[PDB]
Amino acid sequence: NLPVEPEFEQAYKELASTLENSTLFQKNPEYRKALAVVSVPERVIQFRVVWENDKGEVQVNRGFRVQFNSALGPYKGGLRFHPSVNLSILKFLGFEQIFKNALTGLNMGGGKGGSDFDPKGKSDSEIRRFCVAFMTELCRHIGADTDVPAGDIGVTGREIGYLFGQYRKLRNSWEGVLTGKGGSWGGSLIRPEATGYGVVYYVEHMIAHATNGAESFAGKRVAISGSGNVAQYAALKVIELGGRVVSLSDSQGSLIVKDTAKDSFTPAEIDAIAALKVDRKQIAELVTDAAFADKFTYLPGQRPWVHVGAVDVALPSATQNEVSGEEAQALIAAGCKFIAEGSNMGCTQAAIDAFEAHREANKGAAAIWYAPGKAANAGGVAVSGLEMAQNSARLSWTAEEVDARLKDIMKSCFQNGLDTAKEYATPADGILPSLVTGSNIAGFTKVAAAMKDQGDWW
Amino acid sequence: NLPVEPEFEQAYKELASTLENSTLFQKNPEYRKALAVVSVPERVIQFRVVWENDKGEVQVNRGFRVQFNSALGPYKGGLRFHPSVNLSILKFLGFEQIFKNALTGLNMGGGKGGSDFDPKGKSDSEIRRFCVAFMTELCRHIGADTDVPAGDIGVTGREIGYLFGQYRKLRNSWEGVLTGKGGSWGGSLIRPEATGYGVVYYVEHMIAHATNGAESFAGKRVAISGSGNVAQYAALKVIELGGRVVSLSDSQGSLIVKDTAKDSFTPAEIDAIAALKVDRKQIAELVTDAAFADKFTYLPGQRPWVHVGAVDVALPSATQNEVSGEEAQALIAAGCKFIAEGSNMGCTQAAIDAFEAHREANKGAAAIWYAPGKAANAGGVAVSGLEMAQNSARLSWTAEEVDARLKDIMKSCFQNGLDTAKEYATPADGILPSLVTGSNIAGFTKVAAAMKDQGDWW
Amino acid sequence: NLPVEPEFEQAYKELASTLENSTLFQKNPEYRKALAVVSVPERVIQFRVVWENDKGEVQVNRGFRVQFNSALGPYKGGLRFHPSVNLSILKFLGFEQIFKNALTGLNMGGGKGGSDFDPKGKSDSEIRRFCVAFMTELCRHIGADTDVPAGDIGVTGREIGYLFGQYRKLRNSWEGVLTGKGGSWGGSLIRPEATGYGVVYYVEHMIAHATNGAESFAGKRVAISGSGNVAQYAALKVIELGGRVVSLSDSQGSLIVKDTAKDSFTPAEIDAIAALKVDRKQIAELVTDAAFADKFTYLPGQRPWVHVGAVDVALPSATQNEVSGEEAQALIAAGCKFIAEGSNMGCTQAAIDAFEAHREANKGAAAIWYAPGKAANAGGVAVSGLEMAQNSARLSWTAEEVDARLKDIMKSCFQNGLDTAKEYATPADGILPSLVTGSNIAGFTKVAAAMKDQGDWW
Amino acid sequence: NLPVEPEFEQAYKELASTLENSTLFQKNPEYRKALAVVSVPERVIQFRVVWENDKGEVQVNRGFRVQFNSALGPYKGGLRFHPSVNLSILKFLGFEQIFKNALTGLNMGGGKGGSDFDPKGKSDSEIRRFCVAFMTELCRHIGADTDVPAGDIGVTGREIGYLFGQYRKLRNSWEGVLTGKGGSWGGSLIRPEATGYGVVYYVEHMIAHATNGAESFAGKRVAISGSGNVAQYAALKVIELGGRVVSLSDSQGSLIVKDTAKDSFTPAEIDAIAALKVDRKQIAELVTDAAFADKFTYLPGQRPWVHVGAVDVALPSATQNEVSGEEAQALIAAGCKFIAEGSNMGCTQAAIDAFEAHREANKGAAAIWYAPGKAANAGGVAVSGLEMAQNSARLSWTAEEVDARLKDIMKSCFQNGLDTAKEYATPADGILPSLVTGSNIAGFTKVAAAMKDQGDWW
Repeated sequence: NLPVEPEFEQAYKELASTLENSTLFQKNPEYRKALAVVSVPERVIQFRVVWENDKGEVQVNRGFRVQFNSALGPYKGGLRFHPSVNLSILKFLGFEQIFKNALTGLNMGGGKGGSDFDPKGKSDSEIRRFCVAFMTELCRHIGADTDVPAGDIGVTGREIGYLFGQYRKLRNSWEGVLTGKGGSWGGSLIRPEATGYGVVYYVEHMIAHATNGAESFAGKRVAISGSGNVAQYAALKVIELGGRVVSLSDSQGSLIVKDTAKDSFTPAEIDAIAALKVDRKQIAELVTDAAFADKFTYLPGQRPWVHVGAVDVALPSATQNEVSGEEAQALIAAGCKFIAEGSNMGCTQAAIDAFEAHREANKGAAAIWYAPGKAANAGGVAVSGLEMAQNSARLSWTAEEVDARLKDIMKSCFQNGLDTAKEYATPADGILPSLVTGSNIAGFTKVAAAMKDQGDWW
Repeated sequence: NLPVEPEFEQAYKELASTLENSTLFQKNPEYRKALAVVSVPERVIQFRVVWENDKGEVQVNRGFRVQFNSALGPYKGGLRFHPSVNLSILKFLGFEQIFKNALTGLNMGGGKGGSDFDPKGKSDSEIRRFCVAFMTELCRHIGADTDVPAGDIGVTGREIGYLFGQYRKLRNSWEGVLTGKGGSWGGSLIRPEATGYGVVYYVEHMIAHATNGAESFAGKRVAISGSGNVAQYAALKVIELGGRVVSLSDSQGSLIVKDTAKDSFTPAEIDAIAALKVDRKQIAELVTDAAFADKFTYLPGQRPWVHVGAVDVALPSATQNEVSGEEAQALIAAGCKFIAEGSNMGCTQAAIDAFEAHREANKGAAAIWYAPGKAANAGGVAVSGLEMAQNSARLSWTAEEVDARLKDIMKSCFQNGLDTAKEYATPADGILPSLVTGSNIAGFTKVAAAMKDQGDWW
Repeated sequence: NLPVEPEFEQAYKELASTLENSTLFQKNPEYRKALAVVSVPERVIQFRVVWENDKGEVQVNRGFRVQFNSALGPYKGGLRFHPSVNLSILKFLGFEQIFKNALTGLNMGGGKGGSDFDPKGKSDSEIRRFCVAFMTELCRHIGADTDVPAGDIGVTGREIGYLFGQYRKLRNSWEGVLTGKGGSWGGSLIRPEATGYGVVYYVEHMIAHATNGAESFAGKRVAISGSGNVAQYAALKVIELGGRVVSLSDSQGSLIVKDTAKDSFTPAEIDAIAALKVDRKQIAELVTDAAFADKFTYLPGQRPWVHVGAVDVALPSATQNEVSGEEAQALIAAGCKFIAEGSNMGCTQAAIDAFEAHREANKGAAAIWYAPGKAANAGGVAVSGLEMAQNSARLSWTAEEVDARLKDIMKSCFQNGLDTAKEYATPADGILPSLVTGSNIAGFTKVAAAMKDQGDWW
Repeated sequence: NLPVEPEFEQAYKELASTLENSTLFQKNPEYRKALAVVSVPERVIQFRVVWENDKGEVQVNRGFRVQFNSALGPYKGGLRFHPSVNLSILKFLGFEQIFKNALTGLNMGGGKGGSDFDPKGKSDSEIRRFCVAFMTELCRHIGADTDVPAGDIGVTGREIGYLFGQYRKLRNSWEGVLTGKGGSWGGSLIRPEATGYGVVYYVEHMIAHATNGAESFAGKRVAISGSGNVAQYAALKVIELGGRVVSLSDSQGSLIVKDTAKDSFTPAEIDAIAALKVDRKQIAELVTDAAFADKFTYLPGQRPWVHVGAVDVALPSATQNEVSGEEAQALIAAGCKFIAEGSNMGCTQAAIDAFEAHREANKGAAAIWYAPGKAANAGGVAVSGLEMAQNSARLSWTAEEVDARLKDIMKSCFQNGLDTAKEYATPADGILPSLVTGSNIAGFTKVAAAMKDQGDWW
């Protein structure tokens, strides 16, 4: 009866294992019934889209719309365009989306939309035909108070614009229904900036909590490892605070300065390598540029983290699991003390669940923060939430206002996760407060609490 | 043939009598017709519930949505769960709610709904069965613009939560219909505080106006008489503004300090005997506590009003006619510079016929300022309106924000009442702005002014 | 704390007394739990009807809308604009609707509404103003599938058309909400007709059921006592089939031919008295007609039933209990064997609560037929249901087709009542299928059966 | 088959000529389709109204809704009352509206509402009988999301309030979206104040940019020439900044102080002249006052800009082309630093064709900076959008907050016009940001940009 959603099976397995591993699930046996209510996504809906390309043909695809958290706000979710989108990855991203989005604190329906409409290799008329034939059928199952598909990495403003164009021309309701609009027609500022800002905000939050505010991006090595947009914003924030960005694991490899503990990357160099990574200008030449070769000893085959040096901040985004069991101890003997993953589940679960033995010996900051990009990435959807408020308030905010909103939101995410892991997950004394168990503790606590209060589970 | 709603018709008689005799009609004749238009509640809805207790039966309770001001706000009706409320107190609370929400100033649709859902002897399953059988017949006649239920004693938490549960599960619209939500599902801060808050501010403002600043709920001896939640909030704001809480009208009686003018009611005992009043933990035990029994001279029969002394603020809380018999001259000689009717329509018109002379014969403070039971802080409905603003904006504010807004509501009530009293009731030179007379004055002035403006009455 | 509704609680007491005493109460153990759901206010819709007359002023007529259940079909509930109608008599109308439509068995149940409007020959512009205001406040709670109101006392075709006009102009929906439409705007061929058709149909059907056909309303005495529209329909069908109309009842006074036993009425006198009854001039001139008064021996105060005569088919339409124990055995000796009423049981309980002396021995043809008004004037709501089918089918039928369907509905209600009476309160080889207990049997049987099948209550 | 739209055809011709004339269309030839998609109004709609005067007879009329901006916000438009309102002037108002409303930046569906409802000779009863038949055919085609009519001159608060009253009584949805509703309920502040304040903001930003911050409304010789509300607001804010208003162009004429070079008008004295203006009492009584006639030599048949002296700022208001053309270069000899067209395209081609070389050749303030009639102020619609935000957020702001948002809106429109002129249009080196061509530049730039982003057409 039950079909196969391999990524969803993996996500559910990890959640259940880390839950029953956590002390909360042991000390609160009633939670053994919460999962059943929350494990099923609240509503996943797809649509048969029949659209003709510019040459003139037929294309019968399926769109995707997911809502996984219904305790906070109307059913939301950012779109993402890739032929790799299907039911499995949809439910996986939702099953982590709930414990990212309830952790966000803001009243936002956890979920994620998307389509297998490829972003490249079709003329803009074909995009318009797809989006029109998509909102021909997506509108009925959405609405500002019911469902508000948003957009993010993979789906640009063009496809979201075409989709809303059909929606507005359809229902005659210029009302916030597609979160992540453009600045002219009711968008938001910091919207692309969300991912880079949020991750570093989470990092500084946990680091400051560890060292009582003494050190937070004050000059430590930041292997941003996200050369593109995510680094373009995160390293901007890092140099605003003062941390010294020191590496990037580009898709070609782990591009690095002369040595991690001896030099640091200029954000201008990060922007240059990112531009050459997206531009047709040779990426290889990019790593061998004058500065990129004399001030920086590019090592696209070895991670800076196994090099140890003095690297602290980590984010294997561009390279999904560049690191592996090769650097088992050297990763943290590097002094990383933290690992997020800019791309969803960037580095595979081996490096996550390892180092649990050393966590007992290490303390707080010393205990690596392999809390995945979940509490960090909230910023993305978080700005989406702010975008919704804009369309609710009918008036665009300012840049500093949205930045303050984001700052408070990451305050909420970090505090909720850490404080829930402190008491519910039995935080390890003389160690970071159950960072890995923090996901399980915070997710189960929020799910059970909002399910009992709202009558979702009883 | 109007069957007469005894509570409602009584409130009518009060309104009409202290109104058409008041000056405003004598000035403006058209006033007369307006009564009829408001006389009919703007909209009252009532629904059955076919639900079962956990054993399994066909229990049939009945819900209520009163709506008695369709000019300022949409239809906001506070619910209240008690087997008592059927139709009489329904329309009565509505006829008070005109002036309550009009004086509020905030765009609040006047009303107060509820049901006779028995709180005691019904647990999780029974609560869910009823409060899911609630929305099956309530959803249609409600929803933001149309109508927005709320919650109070009996409706606290669980019940409104379940109503929201079924509503959102029903129409697929996570919105702000069920006013007074909780934190996780888009609630509000200061919402518990509410009624206890503001009023002190209110009372303060009042005597402030009396004393042109000077005495503004500061130092003066305060017979809060409501040691429970109401004082748990009041007494807080009390000592914040300076007032000396000195007494309590518990179920035990008018429990009091050594002298309701010399000793002060320690807020510690306020909340302790509050815990002993919500629970039936014998009041005597607290009042027989050594430190308590010494500093406080517990005489349930004796009342700060008849105690006179120099107690300089008195409030007869929910205990009906908590004001003493000799109050009229006793509490006046105490010079409280303030009176109220916290117990809705408590002291008889002769007991508050005192200070009618003092308004002019005495002065400012010395003119001991009775605050009409209606002329108070809208803390409950006011914080519900702030919750509405929060839910509509899709972004929760902070505690201080809600508090500042509540202050604004209080100020609106204050100014509306007294300034319109000065306008129409025209308190002669000396006379403080007619308070009961001016309560009625301001109520109906804003009534008619609106109803002619927006075309409710022509 | 139910504010006992005199007419409603009286009728409920009669129905419940006939229910719980019949064997049906024990034949099913769930019966004792159906009443607490059949009659209870699932939807009381209170609002204001503030409007303007010529002498420009606000008339705040209290108009509300009561709904009880929707099991057999939508709330085909006739409005009421009676001069002094209130929630009491309106909920009585609701309850008579549930049992009347339950016996009728097409698409109708318990719904009600209207204001205490005072026709009194108010100017037609006043009619338009009040009707427009009422529909502005009514449209939301009505609709072809939710609620399709009609017009009872205080509403004839003009107010129906005005309410329609405002609805259609309002929601832009030329649907079938306002029943009893006009021929130009989607009326009915048997409108305004039936009522008397249905009564005479019922009577001939019971007589034929008694004497295995044979005597079926052919050459038998008929005291229609309804000369107006009632007998304008009835006596027409009476002379169609073969019965001879004998008597007449008027608000000025009931009338008779030279004697009830001696002669029988002619349709010409019935039509003349009818025309004068509906004309502004009072009926007095028709009864005082020299040719009428002498040959048709006119004795308005003295009721032909008191004279008894030898009539059979009698219907005190206008005489609301103008006869009592005066003629108890005398009518039975005369061979009346049938009593009903054109109105909703205008005859007070007296002879119905009585007759038991005959009941114990009166059997079949000898037995009276106290066909309750519910089982006597189904014709009106049956024609309204045919009007709804007409509006849904978007066409217009013919007189013969609607008449055939009226016959079918009459047969359905008649056979349902007799079959339910025989099934549970089985006639003890005697009185015609428990005619008096037939209403109780049919009501309880239909209510419990449809409630179990529909699962409203379990 | 475009019918006679003389005002609309004139506006479209001028707009197309200024578009194709400038480098906006020359450097970017692919823009030459946006006109085709924007020439047609989005959803111009009208409703047929059938009302009754107090005497009593039918009266047909027509309502009017223009919306010429479907990419920024939901359809909007301020109701205007004039028998001169018809499709022609409607579409002209909108086709000139789009430019200024898109310059506004706010998410507003630019347009215009109105009717030929005569506002002279029809009192309370008649206006109510129109504004309860106003919404009967309008509610369906409006709504917060779809269409949100507003109000302006002719439609004072009375008629718009009655109109609201009707639709709130209609759809059972308060949702205050008549956008101009009274301050008692859902109304804003600075709503009447908006027009003159926006005028002064735009002119102050213009002058400040001209002088690079040196002089801006700091004693400069303004000629507000809007004696009524226009001047009552604008000149007040002018003296708040520092400028001195000198001339009032009443229907009497270009009423003027003794000398436009030294002696100014006082805004309170301007208010007295405005009181004489609204009243049909001839202003000759005012201008003959001892303070008036002596200190202010009044020349109603002489434009003070012709007098030259040292006049700098002016506004030839509703009186079309009150300013002359002979004033020519003597105007710059007066050092005007500014040109106005406060009316609707008042002056002829040459009168504003002057300053064409003063844009570049007269560097700095010496550029007599012309204000396009469209760019003049968004004040009306800007405060309309602020009313939108206030009503959707369910919370009234403060006067200072609304004024700050107004100032920001004027800054946005001013900077949008200047920037689009200096990039798309052909402003020579420092050529007053191509003031005349700036309107065309900005409008078509915004139209094409938001059209490409919104994906309405290819």
